[PDB]
Amino acid sequence: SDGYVVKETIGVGSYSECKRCVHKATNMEYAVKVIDKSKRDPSEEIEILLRYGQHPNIITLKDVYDDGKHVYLVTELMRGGELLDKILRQKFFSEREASFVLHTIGKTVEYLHSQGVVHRDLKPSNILYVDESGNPECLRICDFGFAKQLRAENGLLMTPCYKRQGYDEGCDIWSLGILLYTMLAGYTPFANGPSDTPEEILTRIGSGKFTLSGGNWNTVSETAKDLVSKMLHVDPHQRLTAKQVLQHPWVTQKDKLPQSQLSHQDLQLVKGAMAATYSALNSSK
Amino acid sequence: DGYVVKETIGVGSYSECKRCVHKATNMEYAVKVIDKDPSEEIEILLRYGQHPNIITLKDVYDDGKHVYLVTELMRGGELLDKILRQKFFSEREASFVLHTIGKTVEYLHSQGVVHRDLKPSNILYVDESGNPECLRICDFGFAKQLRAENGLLMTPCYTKRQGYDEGCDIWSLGILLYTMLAGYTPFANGPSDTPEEILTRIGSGKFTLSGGNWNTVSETAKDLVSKMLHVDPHQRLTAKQVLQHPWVTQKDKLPQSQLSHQDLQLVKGAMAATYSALNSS
Ligand SMILES: [Cl-]
Ligand code: NA
Ligand code: NA
Ligand code: NA
Repeated sequence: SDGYVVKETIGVGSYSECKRCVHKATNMEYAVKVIDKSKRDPSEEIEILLRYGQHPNIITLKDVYDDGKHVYLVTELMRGGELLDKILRQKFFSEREASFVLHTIGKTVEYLHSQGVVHRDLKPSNILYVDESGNPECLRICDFGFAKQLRAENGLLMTPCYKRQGYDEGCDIWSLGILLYTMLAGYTPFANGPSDTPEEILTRIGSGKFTLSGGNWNTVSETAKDLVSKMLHVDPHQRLTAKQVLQHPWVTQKDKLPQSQLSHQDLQLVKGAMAATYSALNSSK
Repeated sequence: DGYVVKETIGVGSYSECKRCVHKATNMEYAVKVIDKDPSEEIEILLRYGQHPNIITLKDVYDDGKHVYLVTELMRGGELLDKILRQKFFSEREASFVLHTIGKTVEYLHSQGVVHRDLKPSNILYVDESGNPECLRICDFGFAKQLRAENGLLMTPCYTKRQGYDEGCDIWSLGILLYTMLAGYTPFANGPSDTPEEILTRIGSGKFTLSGGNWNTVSETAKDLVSKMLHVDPHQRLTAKQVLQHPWVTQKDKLPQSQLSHQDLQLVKGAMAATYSALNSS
């Protein structure tokens, strides 16, 4: 407030608005998440970011303010925009580059799960690039407002080390699964565009069925299909763990992966179908 | 100063503990005065200090020269004072002590924390009742949190030095167990034992589990002690395995007769000499 000048708005949720701000002292660009305390308690979000925000692929918390009415999360500015914008447009993209994306993200989720943290909102729009390079190491997971830290009755933090978290972890993997599905197919598994109704989408999701043939799937590697189908398994307690995903041949034997560009559908269609899919899911939640 | 400092309770080669009284609420606390890096100690206490059996951190001050750790006052004094004197004590009560402590260690280990200084004088009672739930683990100045190269906290699960370090925590539990059962320490006879006598005994990996009192101690307790004190550190039990031992899980089968013990000052003296020998090495 006294040390940042607020610029344009980047995005905006029902409890918070993210905007671009500039540090006065050093004149460097950052992002501030402005949260209305009198509507939400970001308490767990702030703790998680302070504790695990040092992980290279988790957005970094750089300053926290609480003038009383609002809470201000200052973080690194994601200049590279969202994942999908990148991989569906500017950037050369084959199974090889996709495996790196999954590996970077899946590795960060595996770390989080091991610490007893579930994200619960791993939609593609929450995965951003810190810069315009499109390099895997530049990926950041960016919105921990639904994230939950596993706790004992008396508040004690706990690790899976020491059925709701197995259900919650499965949700993080399912999200990874549809992102994977999209990167490979160039379309989303349960929606055809932004105008799909919750009815169409939830029926498809409920059936536990999705296409792994036709279109790109006709040239996509058999082991990628194997992996996607185990990440998207209908019974949440039968999906792979993050660890098992990282141990899949599609992730570990990258030199065997095809290196030809992947076909994809219009970017606005794909992001639209993706938003409709998570809107449908929030509905039944 | 929101506290008024009273008498001194104890000392340490890097600290001095005294009883103080909170001014605002007029309640009694304990302050540890440290001569300035309690950094890793403070982090651990803030993070895990909510565990019922870990001392609770209530306030932290740093005027520059000294650091002030305000914690709960341990009115029950040290473990051994209690169980060797002013408390009825059989294998049943011993199993409760191990269970309370071993449970708190198992939690710590799972979080990537090793204590490294689990001597009986670091285990206190919050009050004079001698109840198990009143046990507190109290000094984390050697404790170490498992971390990645980039500072990331890590648990043993995600992730040979920690298996070695955990084995040291279990070994300490083992000699405490040994003492509660035998009424004397396994590697020293009194406060006058030399580091050479003690380390030779420890090094041999041998100790008495027969004759004398041992003839009336339960077989399963002997079995457990011998696996906690195993000479090869990577062959001792994990904390988890200790809590899964029949001596800990089938308490209704334990004997309930008072345990023989030696003079209290002799035992605490031999215990101090034992850890003094170990710090030396
Ligand atoms: Cl694509
Ligand atoms: Na980071
Ligand atoms: Na979809
Ligand atoms: Na506590």
